[PDB]
Amino acid sequence: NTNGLEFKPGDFTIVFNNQTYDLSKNSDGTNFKLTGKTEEELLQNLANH
Amino acid sequence: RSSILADLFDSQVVDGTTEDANGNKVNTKVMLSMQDFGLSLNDAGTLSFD
Repeated sequence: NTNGLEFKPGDFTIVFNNQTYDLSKNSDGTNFKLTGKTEEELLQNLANH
Repeated sequence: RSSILADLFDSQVVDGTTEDANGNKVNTKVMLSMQDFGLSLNDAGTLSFD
């Protein structure tokens, strides 16, 4: 659980339904620190996210 | 006729929070007219009731 992607607030947001949500945030608002061992096993974690 | 209008738009202010563009969750102060309470005026000078 040492390394990971330290999600950046504000600097990453997406729109659909013309609704903007920041996804560096989690729904609680946490810039997440996704521990992914490999690119795609992190990518499934994105599916988990 | 106008005096009625001036009489109509004195109001009291409330606090708020809002989104603007980017998940930008702001905190807000605002003034409340009956329209804000819900009662919306048209350019036709008549009032709707939500």
